[PDB]
Amino acid sequence: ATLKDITRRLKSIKNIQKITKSMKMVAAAKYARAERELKPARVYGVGSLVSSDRGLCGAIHSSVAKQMKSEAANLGDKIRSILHRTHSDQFLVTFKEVGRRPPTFGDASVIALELLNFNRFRSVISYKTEYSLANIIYYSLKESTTSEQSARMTAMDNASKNASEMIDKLTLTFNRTRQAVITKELIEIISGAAAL
Amino acid sequence: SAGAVRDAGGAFGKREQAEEERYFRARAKEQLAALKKHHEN
Amino acid sequence: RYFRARAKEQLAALKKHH
Amino acid sequence: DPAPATTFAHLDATTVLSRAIAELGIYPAVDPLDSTSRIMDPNIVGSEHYDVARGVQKILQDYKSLQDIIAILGMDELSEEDKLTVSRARKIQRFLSQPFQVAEVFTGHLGKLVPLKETIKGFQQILAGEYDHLPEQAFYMVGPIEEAVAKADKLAEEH
Amino acid sequence: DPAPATTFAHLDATTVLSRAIAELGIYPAVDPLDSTSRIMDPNIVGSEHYDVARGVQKILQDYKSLQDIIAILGMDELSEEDKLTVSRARKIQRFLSQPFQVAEVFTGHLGKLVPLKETIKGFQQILAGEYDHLPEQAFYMVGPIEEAVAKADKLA
Amino acid sequence: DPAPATTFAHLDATTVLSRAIAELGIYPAVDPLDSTSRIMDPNIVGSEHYDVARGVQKILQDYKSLQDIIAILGMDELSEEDKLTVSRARKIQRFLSQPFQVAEVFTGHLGKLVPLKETIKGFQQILAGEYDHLPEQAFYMVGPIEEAVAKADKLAEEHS
Amino acid sequence: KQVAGTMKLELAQYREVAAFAQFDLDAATQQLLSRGVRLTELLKQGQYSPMAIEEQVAVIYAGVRGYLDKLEPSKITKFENAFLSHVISQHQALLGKIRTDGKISEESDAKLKEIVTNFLAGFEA
Repeated sequence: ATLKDITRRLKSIKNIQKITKSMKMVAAAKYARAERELKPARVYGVGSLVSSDRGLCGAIHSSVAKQMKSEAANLGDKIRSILHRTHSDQFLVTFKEVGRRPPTFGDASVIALELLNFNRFRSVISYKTEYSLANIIYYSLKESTTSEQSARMTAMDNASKNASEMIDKLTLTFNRTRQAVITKELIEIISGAAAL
Repeated sequence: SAGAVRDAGGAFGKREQAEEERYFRARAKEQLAALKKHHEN
Repeated sequence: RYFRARAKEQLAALKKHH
Repeated sequence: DPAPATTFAHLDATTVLSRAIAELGIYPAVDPLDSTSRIMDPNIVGSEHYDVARGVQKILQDYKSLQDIIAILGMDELSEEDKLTVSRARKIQRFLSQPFQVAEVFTGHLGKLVPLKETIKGFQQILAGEYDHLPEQAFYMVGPIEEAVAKADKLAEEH
Repeated sequence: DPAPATTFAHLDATTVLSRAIAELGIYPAVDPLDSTSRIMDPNIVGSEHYDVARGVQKILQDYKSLQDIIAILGMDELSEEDKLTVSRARKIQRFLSQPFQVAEVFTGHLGKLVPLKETIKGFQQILAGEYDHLPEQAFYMVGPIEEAVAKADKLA
Repeated sequence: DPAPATTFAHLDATTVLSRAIAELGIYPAVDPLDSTSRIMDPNIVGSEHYDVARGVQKILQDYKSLQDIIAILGMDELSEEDKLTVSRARKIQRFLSQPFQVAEVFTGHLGKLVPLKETIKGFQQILAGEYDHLPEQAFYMVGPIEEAVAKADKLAEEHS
Repeated sequence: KQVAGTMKLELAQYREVAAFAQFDLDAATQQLLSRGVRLTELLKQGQYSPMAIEEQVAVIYAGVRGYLDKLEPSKITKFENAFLSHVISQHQALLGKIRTDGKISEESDAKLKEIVTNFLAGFEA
């Protein structure tokens, strides 16, 4: 590869590394907020007794889709795009703009009203799946958010770390090619002088 | 520097321009419908 | 911050002792 | 390269043509963030000329920073403030394009020639946000701002 | 480099050996998107030979294009259409590898001499999707397609 | 590059000065991890030197890994075993700091010339966990290990 | 050196949290993004118009002490011209002490505090 292609590529991955690195900290802030709000929700949910739009969250959407499609054999806005082309007929209603902000009781109540008319958080790394109906739906969203936020944090961490690995390789390749251009172009000048 | 992803012209650059073109193809269809309804009504 | 507080707590321990 | 690099010092005004801009379909393929002039001054060409010109270069420069974020996230995930920046920027990119009279056989469209005050007013209205409802395709390859609104009517009828 | 670069013109068939392919374990490390031949033509070898050959080179090219996205984001962010393209490509990469008779002393595995007609049938089945259920390492270092299925049966 | 590469062949050791270490008030601002030496070997500098040095070299690497986890996750959600190795590491990096006789004029504090034996047994006792009860600031800017205890004793009297 | 020393620290803190504001967080980090972008506006300067050292400390003093925080980022360029015209016109006595002393004294700080606060109160007339 020529020196210019190495330079443009090295700049490209540096930016993608810097973007993903910041998203790890942003996902951590939303995760930290999600963990504090989940503590009373566990008391609120268990005492009484889906995912999000945002992608780049490891395997939240595939895990829910697998367990959801598993129940077909027995008988946010992302969940539809994964389904749809396989099961358009069993669709009743759909929601959107989910998983952006932390779901409060007011916004969670909108699902309960329209209905009449989830990945549980184990740890940061590992994760697996009228008024009473408003509690079960509230418990599922809070647990799904904390599982989705932790996966984003982990996915963006791996993206920034994998980008850093490629930058280190390209940095060495750049330095080799940098020296080669300096040495080659000098030999052209010496050959030109010697010919005279 | 800024705009380095699209300058490289790699997988991320081509997927980025494809994403923009998709989004604005949708918004173009929505806005043309808005001009239809505004013109008629 | 946490270990900054721990410095004050251990310093209170050696305050009472020594 | 030495040949063009040395020539930059001899020029009062420069028009650096880009291949990346040419391959999008934007003609003339002039780089808006790599073309300068000595007369580009509020005292020489007025403050209204300077602020609008610099305003176009600001949003186009910010548009490049968002494109890097869009590559990973996507357009849908971005905020309303960032979506508005890209919407206006892409229209400004296409409103810069213009069909020449000499290049009628190449393009097919009739040639144009926009006055100074018509040019300044066109980009001023787009930055202010008076054509957010109109599509970006209407600004591509047109004369003044009037024909962009006129072209939007033809596209509305076809759709 | 001038020396190898000039030699290309004096050749009917080329066989480019990549280090990256060798270091992965794929022997012989012949680069499928670099090695070329002049007799490779539907008029000479046939349309079945040609269409299957370019089908292999197409899916390997598509797999190579997605390497940047897999490295940073991952396999999870790819669509279901892409997942199948990657899975088959890795199996096609491994089925290209072959144990040599001369390499019996070095590796230990017995050498294999695959016939012409059986070579085309092997890759054709993988492209169509007749061995998607099997694992990747079953295709690694085998003769014909029959021994690849036999190696998968051994695993359980 | 030829210039450093040619020079690196002749080097027996390195001493990397860092702004990051200087910004934490640790002088001399020597990076303990990045700085290395050829003679760091059991056969050359003895077995005791190598073990204590590697203990300080390991605990600082582990501290840096655990320091990240605090920024990602939080203050707690750390095993008690880790919080001990973090606390000892912060004492160690402070005990690495030292006041110089050269700087007496503009700083004011007396300089120290720590012998080789006092240096090894100083850090050795910290890794074993003999001075865990002492605070972090007791080890900041002192010569031998005896002054670190004597400095901790000048608090508690005139405390707070 | 008094006011600039604080600016260098706050711009360094802003540079770390640069790509965060581009795309909710705690109040501590919100203050850094507030100061950061507003102090960056003060670094902008018109061509062929150099400012005196006494005039420079005044515009930095306002930004770094936190008088621009409640004001909108768009109006920082506008505020600077209005503030600079005010102090040069009606407060030559304060600028005289900064030149002579070469330092923001205890009295000059309290005096400059009064000028900024009162001017900021009735800004958008």
